[PDB]
Amino acid sequence: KKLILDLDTGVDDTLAISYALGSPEMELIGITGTYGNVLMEQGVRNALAITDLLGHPEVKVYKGLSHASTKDSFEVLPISAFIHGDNGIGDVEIPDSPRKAEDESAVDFIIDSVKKYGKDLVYVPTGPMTNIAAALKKAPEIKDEIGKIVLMGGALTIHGNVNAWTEANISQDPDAADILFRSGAPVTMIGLDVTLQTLLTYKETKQWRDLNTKAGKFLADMTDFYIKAYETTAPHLGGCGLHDPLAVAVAVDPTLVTTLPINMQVDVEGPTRGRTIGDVTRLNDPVKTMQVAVGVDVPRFLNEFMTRISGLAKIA
Amino acid sequence: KKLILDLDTGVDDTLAISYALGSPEMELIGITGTYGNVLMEQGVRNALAITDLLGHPEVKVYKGLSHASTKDSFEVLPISAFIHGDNGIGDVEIPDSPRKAEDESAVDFIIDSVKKYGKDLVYVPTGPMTNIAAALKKAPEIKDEIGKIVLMGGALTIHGNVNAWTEANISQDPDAADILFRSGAPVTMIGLDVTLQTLLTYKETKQWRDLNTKAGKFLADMTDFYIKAYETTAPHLGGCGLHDPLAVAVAVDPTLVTTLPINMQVDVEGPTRGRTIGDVTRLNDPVKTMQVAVGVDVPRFLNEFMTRISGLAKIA
Ligand SMILES: [Ca+2]
Ligand SMILES: [Ca+2]
Repeated sequence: KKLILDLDTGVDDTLAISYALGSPEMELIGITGTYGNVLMEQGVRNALAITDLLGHPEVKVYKGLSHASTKDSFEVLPISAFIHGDNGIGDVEIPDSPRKAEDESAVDFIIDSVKKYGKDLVYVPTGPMTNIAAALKKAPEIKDEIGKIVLMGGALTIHGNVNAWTEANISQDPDAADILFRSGAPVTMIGLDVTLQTLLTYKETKQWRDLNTKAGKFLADMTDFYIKAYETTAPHLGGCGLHDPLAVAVAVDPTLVTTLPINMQVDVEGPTRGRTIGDVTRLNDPVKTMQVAVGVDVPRFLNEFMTRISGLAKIA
Repeated sequence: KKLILDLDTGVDDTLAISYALGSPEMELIGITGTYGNVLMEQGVRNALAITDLLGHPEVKVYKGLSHASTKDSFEVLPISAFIHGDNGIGDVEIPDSPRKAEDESAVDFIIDSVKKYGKDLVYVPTGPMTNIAAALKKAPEIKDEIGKIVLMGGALTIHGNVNAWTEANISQDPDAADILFRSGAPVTMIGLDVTLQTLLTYKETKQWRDLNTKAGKFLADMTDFYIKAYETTAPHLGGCGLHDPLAVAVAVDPTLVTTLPINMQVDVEGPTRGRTIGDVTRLNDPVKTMQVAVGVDVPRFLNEFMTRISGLAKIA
């Protein structure tokens, strides 16, 4: 079984990389780069540099799209610059990788990877869906050929985090997210309804410091910036959410989550634009195209998370 | 076990009465009257007249509130006048009951009934929540004293029917619905996500005509107006939804539905005003105050529905 991450790297996005590389059930083929937490290019610089630091410079980083499906440009919002920092990695200084982005676009890498690995391929996007929307656009065959998609984004049964009805990764490109959900590809949405139950504090990051490694000190320094940002943006939690890693955890082990079979859409037109919600049209259709996560085994996920990442940090 | 309906009577609302009176597990104590499908008073005229027609003039009809929690007045919207008719009963001519509404308000009847029957009481509102909001307002003890509330209204995982995010009964008084959901009373929401899976066509109403009774001919004539309205307002279904009856069916037999334990709210302030949605604040609280219906045994419900109502129609 073989894994592609699609990342706006990104603090939680590197924790997804760390969980992936700490997990022996998947071979991480490549990291597709996208935008949001940080500018698209910055996403690639970080991906390369971090994959190197953890001891896996075989991870080939491809180059996705800079702006949204229906926008001309993109700037990083100052809110996301406060949370993930300016570099998008806390503000942790880390040497640039001398490796660089692959020649082909990430759009084509996905399409190619689908035709190579078929149902062994698992695509886990924890940034905007912009990339796989363009992939499904150019090559709609993907739907049936791909093994499974397992995204982080949206909020079904709960308030979003950007506004009352939309979540960040969906907010940045709703139209793309709609195309994906409607596509009929075997998607598993892991939204806020499950990720806001996840938590880690300095109790957990102090364990990474105890390993005394280049990687251990990095991940600790990084997520401590992320927690101190959360201390002001959401003091009602105490630490930080484990959003993007959980998507990867469910990709490897779908029993970590309890899903609700449901044909879905994303709202494009109304004043609820960017909301993840069931399509009424396909309610009575018994064949459910995707599944939204509603319950989660938080203590087992937190143990799986620390075991995998602390094991990887010991290796570098 | 003892039942109170809270009805904007109402085409589907009389089907709820019919299911209730056809069900031997509950004694229907009274029908609290409310507004929406038709003017509040008209709700009472119909309730009295219909309870008589089915062979149960012991059902005491009480008088709830005319307008919403936060409004001065109320008019019937022309959309609901098209669906349920002008009289609110198709346009089926039926003799007025010479019995009239009880002296006390329905607000007080509920509060009194809670203190009399305690945990044997089951309150099943398939109109606006306006009435039980005022009851919980005046007497908040109800929460813990009452057996269970089982409403019809809202839409959690799907588009509403008034707009993309709100359902009729919640739309008419959102602020009341919020008060109920937040109250912590043992509510079970049966919203569109489950009721739009229910269906009946002329195949089913022709069976009621075959019984040759006063009641059989009435219910057939009535729901055929309701289906011909649905033929224009929603030709994607073919017949009509069994919205309000299903709430009663789940009150008698909660195994007809698969619920999702979830602390809920109703949106009051935003441009999503009137939306039924989980409260994030109480997501990590393990104690779930109410449960939203997401799955349903449609063929068993449809059989239970016809068995009970055709049995009752044979009696008149
Ligand atoms: Ca992200
Ligand atoms: Ca009704």
